Amino acid sequence: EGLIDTAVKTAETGYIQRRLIKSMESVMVKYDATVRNSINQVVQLRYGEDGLAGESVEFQNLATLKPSNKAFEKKFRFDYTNERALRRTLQEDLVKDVLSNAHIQNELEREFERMREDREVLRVIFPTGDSKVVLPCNLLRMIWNAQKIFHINPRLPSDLHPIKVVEGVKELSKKLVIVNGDDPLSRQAQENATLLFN
Amino acid sequence: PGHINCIRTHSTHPDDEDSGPYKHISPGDTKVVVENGELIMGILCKKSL
Amino acid sequence: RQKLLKEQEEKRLREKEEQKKLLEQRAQYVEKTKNILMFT
Amino acid sequence: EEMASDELKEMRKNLTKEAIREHQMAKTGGTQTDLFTCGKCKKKNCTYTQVTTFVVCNECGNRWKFC
Amino acid sequence: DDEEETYRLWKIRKTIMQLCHDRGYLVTQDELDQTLEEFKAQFGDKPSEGRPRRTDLTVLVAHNDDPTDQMFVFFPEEPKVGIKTIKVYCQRMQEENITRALIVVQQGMTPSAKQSLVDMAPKYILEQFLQQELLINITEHELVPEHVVMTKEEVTELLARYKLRENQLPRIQAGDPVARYFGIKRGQVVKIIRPSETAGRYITYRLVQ
Amino acid sequence: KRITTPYMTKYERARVLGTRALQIAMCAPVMVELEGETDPLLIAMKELKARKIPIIIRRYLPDGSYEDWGVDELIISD
Amino acid sequence: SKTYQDIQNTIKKAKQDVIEVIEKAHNNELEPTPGNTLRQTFENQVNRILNDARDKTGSSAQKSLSEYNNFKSMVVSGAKGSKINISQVIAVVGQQNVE
Amino acid sequence: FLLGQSARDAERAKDILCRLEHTTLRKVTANTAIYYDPNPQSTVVAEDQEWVNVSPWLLRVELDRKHMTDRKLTMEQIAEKINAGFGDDLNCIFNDDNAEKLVLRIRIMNDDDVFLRCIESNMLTDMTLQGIEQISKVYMHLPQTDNKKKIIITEDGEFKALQEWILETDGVSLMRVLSEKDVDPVRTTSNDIVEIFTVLGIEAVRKALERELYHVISFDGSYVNYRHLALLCDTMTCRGHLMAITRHGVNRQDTGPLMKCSFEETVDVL
Repeated sequence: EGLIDTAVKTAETGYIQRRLIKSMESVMVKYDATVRNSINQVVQLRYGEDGLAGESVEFQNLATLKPSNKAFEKKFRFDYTNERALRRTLQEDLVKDVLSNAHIQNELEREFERMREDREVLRVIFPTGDSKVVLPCNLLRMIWNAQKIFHINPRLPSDLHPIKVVEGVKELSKKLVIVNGDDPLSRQAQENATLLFN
Repeated sequence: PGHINCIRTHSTHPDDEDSGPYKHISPGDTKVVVENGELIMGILCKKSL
Repeated sequence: RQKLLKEQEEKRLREKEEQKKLLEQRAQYVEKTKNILMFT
Repeated sequence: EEMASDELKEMRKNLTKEAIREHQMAKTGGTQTDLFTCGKCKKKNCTYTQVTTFVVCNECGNRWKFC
Repeated sequence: DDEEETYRLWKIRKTIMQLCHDRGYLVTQDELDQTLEEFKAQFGDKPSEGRPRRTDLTVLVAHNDDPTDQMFVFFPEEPKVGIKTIKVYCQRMQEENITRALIVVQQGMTPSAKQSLVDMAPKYILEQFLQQELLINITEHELVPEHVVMTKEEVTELLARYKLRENQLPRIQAGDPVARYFGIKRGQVVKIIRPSETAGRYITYRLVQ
Repeated sequence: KRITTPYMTKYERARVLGTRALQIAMCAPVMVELEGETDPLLIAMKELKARKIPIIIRRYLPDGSYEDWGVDELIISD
Repeated sequence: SKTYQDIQNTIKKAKQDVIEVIEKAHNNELEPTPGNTLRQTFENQVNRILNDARDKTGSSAQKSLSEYNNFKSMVVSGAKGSKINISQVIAVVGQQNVE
Repeated sequence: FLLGQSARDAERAKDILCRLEHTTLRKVTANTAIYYDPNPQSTVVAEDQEWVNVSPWLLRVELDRKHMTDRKLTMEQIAEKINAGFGDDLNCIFNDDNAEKLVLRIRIMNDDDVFLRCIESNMLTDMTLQGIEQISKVYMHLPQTDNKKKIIITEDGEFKALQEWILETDGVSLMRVLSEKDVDPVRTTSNDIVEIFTVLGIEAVRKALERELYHVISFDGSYVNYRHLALLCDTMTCRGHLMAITRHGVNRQDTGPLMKCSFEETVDVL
């Protein structure tokens, strides 16, 4: 029985593959960053709806997906009231700044609000709470490499003002572009395409 | 080569080990941990190579 | 706190806009029911 | 059915219950255990099947395999 | 049946109201999601040779921005609608400046009727829907993504942005249930928004042809 | 007003290296000091690294337009 | 030489259980499982019993091996083989299904 | 997927399954005997049901009780249907639901011998007492994996998958199924491609095709990047209609004769 099954599979799979290859032999990604066929008919405005090669993509997990409202609040809010916690994590020359300054507090509140909005989007986009998702850059591995290179020693108070993180994240979100162009439609498409990774 | 960093689990890794104590020191020498491209723990198998 | 209050009153304005849309829809339904009646 | 006698009503109820039970589908077999944590629901209840050990979530229903 | 017929009529009406609201015609938030109790209490709940009889529950709704544009929703009683019924409907419509309409036929209209329907097309747009096709609102289905009928200006803007000829965009035949639901016609682009698992959101376009 | 990506695709890099190697093998002047090697492909690779290949790629768009990039203009992937 | 005793005991138990199932089916006690006819449910029960027996035998054989064993080393390294292979080689082959 | 309270308790789901399953006279009938009983009150057979109620021949179509109970039917509706389907040309004298035997009596009032044979044959073969066509039988299986369990975000935040009754059919109607009450009109897919193209729309067909392909490619535990599946789906759903990958679907596209002849129908396309 096993041998017969093997023989028939060897006879059928070849034909299946031939038809598949002959039905999409001309589709390609033109320099306009779009997928078209020999008749120049657009099949996808971006390859794979994202415009990224399948080689440099890794499995990862979405930390802000499927948490519990309370845990999400106490894991991404950066409470700026517990000065003891701030002294433990940040340095003295930063605790006073993050306390006295109100602009920093407003900025952090806005960050948390955007985080909640992204959480809502993720919940309405990935039903069934599937944290496992595929993305280009493995941020956890990058962070680990940074730690091991610069010898972070995660026990001492670090010198990294939260505003630096916020501004850097915004600048990087600006740098990573897929749909070039300042047109309103262009920007809408850029945001949509590079939504999940953001 | 280089300074790689990665974590993997060996084939014969008892599931009820991370939860209990000895998480970071495994009697069965599992939980492959590589830092700065230097093997530290675990036994390499297909899951890691 | 004042910003919260002005947000609340803006929501009140939106509620009043809902009220006006409802009243306009009723004021056109009063005329439209006549056409519905004469149709049969 | 309302006007049917007591014995007839009892027989009809038994027949309906038997038919309802028979219409169902047999549940998938497996060794239920709480040693595996499902990543799709966070629950511990689940069932395993060895043949590669496939894991099926008990409440959440997460499906995975371990080699 | 009586109760089942009343339920079917109510579901049909709810679907029609949802459809008009989707298209853009202004409708009550009340009638948009009215339950069945008020429907019974309104008409009489005796469709079997009683008050809630077809052709009496028709509704006329005007467009949101264009109050001069309306569209009827008829309910002919003939299971096999002929040509005379549609003829009289069109004749009575001609009194008003209305142009669009919607026919709800019990069973499939005779082929001879479709010819007349298309014949009067440029002067009076009217389409047909089987009650079996109206008992459910597809646009809510999980598979069906969110459609958005685009305006000519933005269609031209899109074509000029991508330097792409509209003939090169994807196609979607008018017979598509979604197409007939939105009332789109030939030479008109529909935006599609799908949840992308690898990009969060992905927006595409389809030209009707 | 060029909208093509500012990186050199692997296809373009491969073709440029090959064509420059053929030109060198046909006794064409080099654009970099030779350290004592003879393989035309190696010389082409060195020139690519030094950004001195006298070639400009013409990327055609689906519409019909095109853009002329200079090898010494866009960033080299490898 | 003890794993053999375990395997023989398990196989005898499985044989006895299938014989009892056959007796019940013959005397009309095995009620039809939902969604299946009497023959279908009988076959399903027999197959489940046999598969359970095979799995138990294989688990015993695996737990009876020694670290120096070579089958186990190759299987755990995953180079070539699997646990079912060792189970078939030592404990018992199993059911020979067709179609 | 059941929508109403039936999603929880099987009792109120069995009726839904019965009404979605096609049931016929052959399924509920046990014996069918024709008799040439001259006088209706004569009643060659011993049955005290005709005298109370009051052509020289009749059909005594006795029905089974176990099947009739399982599908939960009544002789009132059966008689109404049998009379209406063949018009006001017969007179079905049903029996009360108290007697042990579920006898009936079909008589014709206004070749005639074979007329009864023909009518009984054509009704027994197909009558549609309760249900729709196509759907032969319906299963009722609880979900064991997340792929079919209901998911609802709890006020606390966790997903907390719920276990609800779900039906598994063996035919394809979809259109008539979604219209039935207590049937979630939002998650009841069809597992068929061409049917969805006539019910939901081209985009829905694309999505369903993607899901089916992913299911059949990941069943064996293998993994295929989603980009390729998406590209294949788009290529199959670019021209609006479902272009088959066969020679009958790719050669119809206006690609080019030199490209069609390579795949197939070399001399024909040229």
